[PDB]
Amino acid sequence: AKQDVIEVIEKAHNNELEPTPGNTLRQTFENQVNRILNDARDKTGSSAQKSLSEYNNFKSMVVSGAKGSKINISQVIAVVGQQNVEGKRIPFGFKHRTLPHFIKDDYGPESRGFVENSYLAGLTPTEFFFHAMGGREGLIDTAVKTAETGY
Amino acid sequence: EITPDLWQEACWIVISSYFDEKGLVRQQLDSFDE
Amino acid sequence: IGQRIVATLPYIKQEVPIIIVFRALGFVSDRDILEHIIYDFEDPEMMEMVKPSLDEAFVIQEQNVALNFIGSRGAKPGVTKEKRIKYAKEVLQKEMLPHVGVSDFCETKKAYFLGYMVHRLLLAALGRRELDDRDHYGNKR
Amino acid sequence: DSVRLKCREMLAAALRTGDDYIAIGADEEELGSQIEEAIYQEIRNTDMKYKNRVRSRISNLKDAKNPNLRKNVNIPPDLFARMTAEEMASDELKEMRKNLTKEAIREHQMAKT
Amino acid sequence: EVAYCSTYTHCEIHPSMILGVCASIIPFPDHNQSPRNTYQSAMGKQAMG
Amino acid sequence: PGFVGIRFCQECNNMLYPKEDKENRILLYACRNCDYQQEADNSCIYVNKITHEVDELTQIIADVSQDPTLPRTEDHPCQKCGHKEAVFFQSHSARAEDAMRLYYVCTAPHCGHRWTE
Amino acid sequence: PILEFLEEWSMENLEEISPAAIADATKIFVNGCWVGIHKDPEQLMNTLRKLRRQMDIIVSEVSMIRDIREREIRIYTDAGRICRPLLIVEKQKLLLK
Amino acid sequence: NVTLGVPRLKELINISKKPKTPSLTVFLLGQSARDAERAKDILCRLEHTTLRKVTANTAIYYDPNPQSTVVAEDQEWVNVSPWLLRVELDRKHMTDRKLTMEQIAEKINAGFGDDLNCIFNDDNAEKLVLRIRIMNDDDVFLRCIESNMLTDMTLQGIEQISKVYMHLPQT
Ligand SMILES: [Zn+2]
Ligand SMILES: [Zn+2]
Repeated sequence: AKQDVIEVIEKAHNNELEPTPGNTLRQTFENQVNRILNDARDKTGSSAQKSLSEYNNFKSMVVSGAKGSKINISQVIAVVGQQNVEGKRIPFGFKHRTLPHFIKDDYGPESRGFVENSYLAGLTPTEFFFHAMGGREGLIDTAVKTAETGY
Repeated sequence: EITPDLWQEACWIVISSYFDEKGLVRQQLDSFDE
Repeated sequence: IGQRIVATLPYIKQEVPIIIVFRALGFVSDRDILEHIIYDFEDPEMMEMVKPSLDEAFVIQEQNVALNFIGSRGAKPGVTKEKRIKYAKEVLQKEMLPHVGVSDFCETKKAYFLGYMVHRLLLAALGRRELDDRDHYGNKR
Repeated sequence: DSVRLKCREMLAAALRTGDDYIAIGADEEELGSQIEEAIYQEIRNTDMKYKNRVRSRISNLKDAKNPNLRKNVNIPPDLFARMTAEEMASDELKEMRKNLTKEAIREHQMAKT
Repeated sequence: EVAYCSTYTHCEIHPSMILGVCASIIPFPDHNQSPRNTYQSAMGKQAMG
Repeated sequence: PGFVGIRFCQECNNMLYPKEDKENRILLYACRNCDYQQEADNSCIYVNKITHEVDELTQIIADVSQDPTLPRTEDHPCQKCGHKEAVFFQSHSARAEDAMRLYYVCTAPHCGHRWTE
Repeated sequence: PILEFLEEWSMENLEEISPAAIADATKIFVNGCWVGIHKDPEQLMNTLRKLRRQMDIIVSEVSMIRDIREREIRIYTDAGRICRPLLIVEKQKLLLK
Repeated sequence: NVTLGVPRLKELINISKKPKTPSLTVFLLGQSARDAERAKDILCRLEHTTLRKVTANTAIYYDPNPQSTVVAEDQEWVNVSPWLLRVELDRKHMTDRKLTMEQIAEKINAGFGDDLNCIFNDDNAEKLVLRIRIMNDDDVFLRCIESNMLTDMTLQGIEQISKVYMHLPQT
């Protein structure tokens, strides 16, 4: 998946990336990268599902429906995935980059928030911060929803 | 001479010196003193 | 017709077109002003954007006339026009932009920084430069 | 009125461009006078409110990238005077460019996902 | 292996110094969902001791 | 199509405004604060690019070559002086219509060559 | 102190500048006050950083920002700026040996 | 572009004149429903198109005599106030909607009446250009139209519609 994203970036930098219907060139590039990384996360999760033994206690709690979903198994075992804020990949908070550790105009997977590790393997510090950025949205939305729906 | 792969132990000596020199509330004490 | 730049100086309830401000700071000639707002005359792109602002103020030339124009919009517009001019001069000297000096002779410092502000407004309008983020912590103390 | 006369004289003057009428060997004054009539008998107002027809026919006869239209006048005037695109579909290079532009715009005016 | 930056100017002393006072007592905060880290940061100020 | 900028009155350095000469049928430039008549030599007064294609390449500056936070490639040798090392980045200009095209600056002093591929 | 060191170096005072001479020259900002021009910013930035690493004129809190694409040097000495320490890396090597 | 969720529930609960996203779903009837090109034709019949959307560049000149123009267009010769305005139209945006300069000139004269006349090129020409003049402050008059005609005049579609998509639905 990372190599495919790199190839998509090469095509975009070469102006070889064809704008898909409706979308623009930059928007179609973002859609391409998101599509590739969604495929990566979903495929890795699916491969994780079939590897679980019958006695696996995550599976017992997911197939029963009591607590959890197959996406939680995917994130715990295989890969966490893409962290979005406001529906887009992590934005360029600094000048043309997401953190001081990355290089200007770097749209690669890990440069824009794609968490490639699992919660068992632990998160690299950059993607730890990106995961915190992604997770803050849930708290903000909860705090505003509570007050907006009661009225 | 450089310090390769010994940096885990060396990475925290500087942190310990930082927190010996400066406490955790130094930004308050310095501000009030100034 | 379009694309007028205004200035909301403090203690002036209304806004004031910028070239009146510059002629209040004592820059009579248009070139002597624009050289503070467009450091490079290689850019017809820059000049044609500020150009309507220079069109608008073509009826204010004398410096004290500019001061009076600023004074008329002041929060305390004394009917005596002399004190209106004095009020505008006080605004521009000390109440406007203190960090660039607040002495009576700082007019050139204030003019250069105001030209920098106008120039960066133009850069942001040309799209040559990205708009500042209000959440960036380099913009917070 | 002379309004018809001058404009069909100009049509004749457009037909003769590039000596193509002489290479083919046809008399173009008759063709111009008939083209103006073919236009008028469809745009049948005395002042030719839509004389866009006549002027566009003149210019398109004078269009140097579609000299084959100037050569053709074997599609007779009665058809030429009515043609959509001002008959420049015969250019077949501008026509292809317009076709590909339409191909693109069919895609670039659609939903996001 | 294939140069990413090759022009570094500074280096993090320890990358874990991005955490605060309550968030740095969590063991393995990089193996947790971030809202759980926030909830522990909130609860670590309620722990008796 | 050109781009007509400002022109200044030599007598007072105020902006000139165009004016048609209704007797000799020629274009002249004039000043509101001075009776200064001078002859135009462009015949165009105002222009406006609505699509607004603009050459970002020109606004690139040779000084960017020394930026430490910029990616570097010897895979694209300098077109001018042949120096291997080049820094590459995107347009960086807001209002860019729709583009991810790259711009390269040579990492050699006094070459200062900026180019696009 | 920073103003003195800058002025005794190869700056042009803003009030002594030719207005047309600002085009090809970087603008220096001390605490936001546009205070001078410098023809060779690559010397001023290195000199200021060298001074900071020695703690002689520029105290350790001051921060000199070099904007490359837009020629501007901004130096901040005022209070309230939040900073953190980092190791320095001049080559692909630490200065911490 | 759907504004669903609690905001939509609020908008519906309190009838309001400006929901965050006013939209229509327009179903087509004949060949327009069956063919993408024919549907695009209706889309262009609907989507608001101004002179600005077709304009490539606007330039204002002073042209002493039409018979000896200062710009290299000879349509002025065949066509038969030296203060001149010239608009050139983008072929991509023109043929996005089958617009012809006949329609452009018609709408221009319908809006500005008799005092302003237009000399259009032909839709096949290398560059689509309109030569426009006042018929007897002419400079600022032509500039005023340079603003208003571009920003305000309607060539196609109906007002109040920002953009129109084309869709093969899945639901
Ligand atoms: Zn003058
Ligand atoms: Zn070179």
